[PDB]
Amino acid sequence: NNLVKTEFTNETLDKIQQTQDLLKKIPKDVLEIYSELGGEIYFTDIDLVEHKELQDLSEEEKNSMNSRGEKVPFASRFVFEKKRETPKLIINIKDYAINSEQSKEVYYEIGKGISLDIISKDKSLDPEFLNLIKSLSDDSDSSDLLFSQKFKEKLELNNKSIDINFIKENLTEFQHAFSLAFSYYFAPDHRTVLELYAPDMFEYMNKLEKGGFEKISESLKKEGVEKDRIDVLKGEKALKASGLVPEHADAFKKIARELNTYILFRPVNKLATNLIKSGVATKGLNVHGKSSDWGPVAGYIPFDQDLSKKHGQQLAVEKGNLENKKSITEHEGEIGKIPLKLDHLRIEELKENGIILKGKKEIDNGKKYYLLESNNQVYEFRISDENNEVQYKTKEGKITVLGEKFNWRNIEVMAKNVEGVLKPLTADYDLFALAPSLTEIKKQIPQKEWDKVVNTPNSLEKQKGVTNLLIKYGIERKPDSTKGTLSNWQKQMLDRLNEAVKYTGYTGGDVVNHGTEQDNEEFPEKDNEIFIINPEGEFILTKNWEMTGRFIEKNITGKDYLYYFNRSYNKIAPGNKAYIEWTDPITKAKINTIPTSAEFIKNLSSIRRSSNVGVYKDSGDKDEFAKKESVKKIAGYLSDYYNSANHIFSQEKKRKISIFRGIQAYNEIENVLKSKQIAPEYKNYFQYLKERITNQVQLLLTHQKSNIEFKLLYKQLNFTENETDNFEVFQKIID
Amino acid sequence: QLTEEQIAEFKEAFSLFDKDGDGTITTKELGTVMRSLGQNPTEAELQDMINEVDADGNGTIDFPEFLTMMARKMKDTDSEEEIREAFRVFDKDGNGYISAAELRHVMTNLGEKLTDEEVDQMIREADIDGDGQVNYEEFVQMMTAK
Ligand SMILES: [Ca+2]
Ligand SMILES: [Ca+2]
Ligand SMILES: [Ca+2]
Ligand SMILES: [Mg+2]
Repeated sequence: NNLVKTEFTNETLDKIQQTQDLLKKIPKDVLEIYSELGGEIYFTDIDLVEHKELQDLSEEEKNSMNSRGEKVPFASRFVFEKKRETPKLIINIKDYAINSEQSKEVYYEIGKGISLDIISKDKSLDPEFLNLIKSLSDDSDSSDLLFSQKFKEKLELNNKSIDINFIKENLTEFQHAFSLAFSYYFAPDHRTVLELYAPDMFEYMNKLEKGGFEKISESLKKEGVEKDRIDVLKGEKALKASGLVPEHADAFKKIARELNTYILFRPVNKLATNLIKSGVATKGLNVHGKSSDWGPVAGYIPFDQDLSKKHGQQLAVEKGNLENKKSITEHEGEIGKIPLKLDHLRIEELKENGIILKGKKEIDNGKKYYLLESNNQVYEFRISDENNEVQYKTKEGKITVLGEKFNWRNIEVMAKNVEGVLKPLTADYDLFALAPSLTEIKKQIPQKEWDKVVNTPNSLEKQKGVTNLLIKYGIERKPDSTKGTLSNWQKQMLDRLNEAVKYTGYTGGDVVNHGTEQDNEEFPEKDNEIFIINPEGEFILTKNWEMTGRFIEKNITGKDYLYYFNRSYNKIAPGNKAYIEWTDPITKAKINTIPTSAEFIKNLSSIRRSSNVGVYKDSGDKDEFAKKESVKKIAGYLSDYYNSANHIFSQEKKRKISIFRGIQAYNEIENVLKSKQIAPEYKNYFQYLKERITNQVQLLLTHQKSNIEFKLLYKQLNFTENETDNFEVFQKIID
Repeated sequence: QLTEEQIAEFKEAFSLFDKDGDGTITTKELGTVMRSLGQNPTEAELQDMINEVDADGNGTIDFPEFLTMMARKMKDTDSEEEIREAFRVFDKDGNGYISAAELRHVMTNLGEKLTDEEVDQMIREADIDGDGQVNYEEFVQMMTAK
């Protein structure tokens, strides 16, 4: 923000050479404070009265402590402070007089002072003893009770040891003082008057100039950001909504740092957090069964699907069970089902959560059974005492949506093979994305290759050569046997995360099984809150799909980290046919970028398949062929625009030579648009293209010479028969 | 196995440059059809493909002749997407353009010291329309075009 505002460069170098001398006499930091305080200074010409663009009613004369004395005679002022939200200093100058009896400029000082006062040390950080114990110098510390140069009608009260007891009742007054110690410590004339009369205010002001000013100007600066930031609960306040097991999260905290790369996780079910710290394995790609959120089984992947969230969905369960069955049918020996065994803690946990209610006991076939209660009205559950297994049955007076009725059976859950032993399954750590530092990717490339590349003689080839390298070793993502789809580093990262939550004590395998959701091109999901662990090791969690996007733009995108976003964004994800939006820079600049040959023909093809009617039919009509012949003409111009030999020219020419090529195209379009009958679906597209071209050519023009409006420049063209001289015209048209 | 949509295009463009309106295109025509689609086979590489099926006036290729020959250099490539992400990277600020500023920038983290001189240089030789910056389009050209 530029602080000074000189509004009418009316006088020669005098009004100027005066505002300057004025300002330069003020400390470069006092301004900094003013600036950070969102302040602005107005040095307008001759604008005395309630006349400046900012001098009409806002937060003016309400009460009267005004100048070095309270006087309050407005029409006579030449300096003023808009005092509330953002400070607004306004000064004006007429002819040469501020230096003889600077007893005047001293107001441009206090008038200024009334900015820092209630927002300086006096109160900004609170009167910290620094300013309090300085005010104690009323008359009891130093042998200098010489404070009339700042304290008359509000401090002839020497008969008060001024301390916390009363200093507040008169902040507006203990400011008028800070406004003189300032007006005096800097006034172009009287400065020692402050070092003589009061020995403290001086040293105070003086130590303020020694750096006290750079202080507040830095506690306001740092808070400059922390103040206006992106609302994202950090610390464990997030680690809670996260879902991750705090031990693991902390474990991750290392890698993020060592490797220097952000880590983002989608929500990890609460109902599965401890099932993890516990030792329960996590769901991979091998299982597409649904979890559950209620009853004993909650947090597990019940082989029985009517015991998972989709409780009732006669088809989500119908086709639901069909999934576990396959999960086991295909990936046998690795995936299967095992009896549910709610341990101790878990029980006491599903407790307050209200998932279950442990109550009355019972006896069957000789074994003890504490009965596990759940409000579900179709299944009854009981846990075993010898082994604490869990069982259920379709109540004596009810049925199962699929049409099943069974007596006390064991609750099987899904379990993958870990170290040769089926372990129950629960939610895994789904990475939303991984943002490694651009420089860490550099370390990915093999010294020699990247070497053999920079040596290249051709400059533009070097670039290409590099970009690929960066694509080759950092952006490319190949599929994979198990870990889904991910990049090589993405994999290495995957291990360092797992072996990291392994040395913590987890005994159930990995917790991050597949690649990053930014590759979930098939069935992309859109989670609101995303847990992130920056390279510094600070937990964070967003609240919006927007905030996330906004966060990633500020920190990951615009900050030297490699990040790419789900290829299905802004498109229509096939699988779940979902439309999930993500700001795409490229598409931003589309609005004013002339289409390409191929981008053009592409769009034609699309519409053809949409209205089963093409820009031109395969007929005998000779006006049809005209249309064909004519699009082929645009498909040319557009193709001509993007010519690689455009380098053997100069930026000047480039624009021109292209502003024409572009114009050419704009024509044939305007041409066809006025042809025979062309389906309106196309009529519109061509309409769209026009604006692009227009927009583009405008850009090329304002970039170089400003007045020429596209519409006008067009008019002045002769596209009848000869194009030749028309181009020579175009040139002259631009002068 | 080109997607149907990926098929509509090849025909929407193959037939746009089929002047005599039948369904077979001349050599020079095949070169044209392709370029428009954003591809440019060498003056000699353009034959080996058309020369791989001499069942015409030993000179043209039908709709299928073409539709099928778009695998040899097609069925295996999916780079158009990576390159677009490469671009997104350099475009540090999200304006949709790549300023020489940011070129040199990302250029260094990847460990390369570029001379303030040899950058405004690349940016220039990469800017086709002369607005001093490179957009996805020109970027695409610089990258792919060999
Ligand atoms: Ca033909
Ligand atoms: Ca940019
Ligand atoms: Ca450009
Ligand atoms: Mg998963």
